[PDB]
Amino acid sequence: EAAGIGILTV
Amino acid sequence: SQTIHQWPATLVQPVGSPLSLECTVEGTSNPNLYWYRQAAGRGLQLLFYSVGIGQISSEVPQNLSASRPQDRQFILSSKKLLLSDSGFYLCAWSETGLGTGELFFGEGSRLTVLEDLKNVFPPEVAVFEPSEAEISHTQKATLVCLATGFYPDHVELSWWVNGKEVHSGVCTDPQPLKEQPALNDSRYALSSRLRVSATFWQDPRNHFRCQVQFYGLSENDEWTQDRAKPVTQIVSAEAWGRAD
Amino acid sequence: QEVEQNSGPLSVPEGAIASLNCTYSDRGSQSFFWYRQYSGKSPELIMFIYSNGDKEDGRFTAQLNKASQYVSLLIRDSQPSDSATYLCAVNVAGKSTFGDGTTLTVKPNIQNPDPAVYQLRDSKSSDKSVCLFTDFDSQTNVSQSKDSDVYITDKCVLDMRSMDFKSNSAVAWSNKSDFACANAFNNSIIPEDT
Amino acid sequence: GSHSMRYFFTSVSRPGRGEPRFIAVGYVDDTQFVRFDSDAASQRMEPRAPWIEQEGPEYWDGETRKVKAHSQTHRVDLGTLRGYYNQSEAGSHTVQRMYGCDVGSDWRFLRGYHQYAYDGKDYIALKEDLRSWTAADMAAQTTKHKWEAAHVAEQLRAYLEGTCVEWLRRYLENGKETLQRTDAPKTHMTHHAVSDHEATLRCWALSFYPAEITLTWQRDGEDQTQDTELVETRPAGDGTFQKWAAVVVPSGQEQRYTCHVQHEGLPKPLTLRWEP
Amino acid sequence: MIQRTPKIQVYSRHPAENGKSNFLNCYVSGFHPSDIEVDLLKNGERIEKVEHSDLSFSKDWSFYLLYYTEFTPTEKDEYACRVNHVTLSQPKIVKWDRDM
Repeated sequence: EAAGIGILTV
Repeated sequence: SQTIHQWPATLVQPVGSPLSLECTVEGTSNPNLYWYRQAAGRGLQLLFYSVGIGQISSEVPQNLSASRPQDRQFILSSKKLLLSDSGFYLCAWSETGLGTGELFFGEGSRLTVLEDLKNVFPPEVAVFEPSEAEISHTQKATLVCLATGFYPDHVELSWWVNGKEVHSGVCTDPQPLKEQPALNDSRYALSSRLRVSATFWQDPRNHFRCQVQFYGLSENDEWTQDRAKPVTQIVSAEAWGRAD
Repeated sequence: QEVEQNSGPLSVPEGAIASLNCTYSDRGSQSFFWYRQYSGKSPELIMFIYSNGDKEDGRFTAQLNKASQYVSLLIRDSQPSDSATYLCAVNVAGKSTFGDGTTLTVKPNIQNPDPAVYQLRDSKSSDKSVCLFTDFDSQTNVSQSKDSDVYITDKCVLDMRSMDFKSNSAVAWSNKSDFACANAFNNSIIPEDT
Repeated sequence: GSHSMRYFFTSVSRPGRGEPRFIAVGYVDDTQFVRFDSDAASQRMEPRAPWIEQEGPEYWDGETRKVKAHSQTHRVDLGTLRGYYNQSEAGSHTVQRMYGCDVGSDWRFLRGYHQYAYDGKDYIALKEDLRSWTAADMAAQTTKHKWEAAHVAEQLRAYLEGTCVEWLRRYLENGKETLQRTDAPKTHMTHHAVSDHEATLRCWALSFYPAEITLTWQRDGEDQTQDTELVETRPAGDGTFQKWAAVVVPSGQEQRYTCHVQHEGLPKPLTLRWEP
Repeated sequence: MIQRTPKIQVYSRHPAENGKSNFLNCYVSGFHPSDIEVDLLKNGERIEKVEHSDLSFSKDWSFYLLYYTEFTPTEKDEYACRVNHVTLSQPKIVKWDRDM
């Protein structure tokens, strides 16, 4: 189960 | 919306028509874009999603297509519609990536696919002015606007006084009513009441205007009845103040 | 089935606390939402939440219990303008999956009901007429007419009026012979004149 | 023992020929269980372990969506970063992201992590664990302020401490037949005299899982030895791992030196010496 | 930026038996950037059928791939891995050795 949240651009 | 805009707002088309909906976003970049659909009873079904320009995914077998020819331009289209295609289509975007996940929707595009345009009728509007009973009992005046015999079942009723639109003290039915419950292709009626003070109504210098926006046929849309083409139009009724 | 939410319509009296629930089956879900949708409008986000516990913003409180797969929205001091359909959403599998939504209706509290049935004439025609039953209390509920040739509408509540006054209304009309207003469905003591 | 699942993501720009190449892979302990590769025809997250093939398509459609999303954020970053570092369009650059969650024997949460790197170097990393970020430079400081403002740490925490651990438990349970397996090493020893006068003993360790192992040398008058040569643990290919330690000693005595092995597969530490 | 030359190991999966089937593995790690040319050699001659693991990396962000092919160890025959990478001035060859 990969991250569905907390993944934003730098 | 500031962030996202969608159009057209309301569409009444015959079976077999080609469809085209456009969506433009602004205030972000490389956004996740979504075409949701809200059919028979609320509940958004995802139809397409797009992580970036030129990238489209279809979430279900379908009679529609989407495209993203540009970063912030999103289109939904159909070569020819089926009755099944009626619904409230919603464009939406989410921050690049997998953030909190919140979506920002467009105003929304309501599509009605009719089997026979023969049944389409605009509304007739009448404004019924307050009775002298409630004015000398309640000391308040209620004007009642009435739209009737229109089909499809969507119209936007609004009140106007002296050129300015007014929300002040209005109540417009959330949804219309069939005039012939029996029939499936019955025509509909809707009512609205603007309530003002007695001294405001009695002043004959104030201009009251019930305005009903009807969404219906397009121009160039094929038509064969004797009567005028029942296209999208605004139908309205006025009123004036009476001291007595 | 995947996101499950009780259909409306739920009634709550003005000022009371409304509570809405939602359950989700996929434990993959990583964030949860509440959107509000008014008739005709597109949905509008009231709240989101991604951690067990409660989250408050104004009169709204979200509750998430990832153990029971339970998401809730509570509305403190409910107002008539809170009447809408509330969509529960679950961010799972890279998209937002939606419940079919729950419809809420906040009945207004009429401080002082002055129920009365008046008739009004068309501005362009003295002939055309309609009956307006108004200023009644929310305990009262209008009912559709049989031998449907005399149209009657469901009640309608006057939005953001002012003056410290707000009232219920229902209209009835007909293009039938035998004019006048005379319905035997609800509320006695109302005063129609002439 | 302790377990973990990690996700690794690598994106490489190819200015002039296509969009950045993206390769995502997932692990539980020392075993890879998923992959995604932008250059493959599939365009889907594919299975890479038997016990993961059981998951329904809703899972695959799901992980596929997510990974595309990671990929897309990386394509943007590559762009942003040329800008922060005033780099030309011509160069190829690499972005990398690694995150996951460790658990103890009790299958409870130990720690979480989420690190990011650019051109092979630490860019930003989530503290151990916190809401806190370590930022390598002026560029990484910008990202830090952006992510604090958006509460990226709070979102990641919900994942690492919540979802990540639960799906780790789910997989360890499903793939119990593999992931709980503990393969004890098979150990032989080879002898090679270096043109007489001296001699070396090579302490072999083959067919073991997991990769964590320790093999050491020691002598008669005292234990321990830093005059030893040991290669990094290597995969055999079949799912197990390989490693050996070599030490240089005089041709005389010979048996005087002994080699001890340590691994969770071994209940009691193995120790083998030389025999004619 | 950082480049990291690669470490190499060229070995057999099972203890090499003369005449029996086995796999020849060339393990390359610790390198960066990821683009790397690796060829397995048989008598110094190229081998067309070779496969490899997925690109993954370590704590220092260094890459590692496992190149392999199934081969039958003959007597006195020499297998070697040929590797090239930006960090190398020319391709480095590593001869295979049973028990190395």
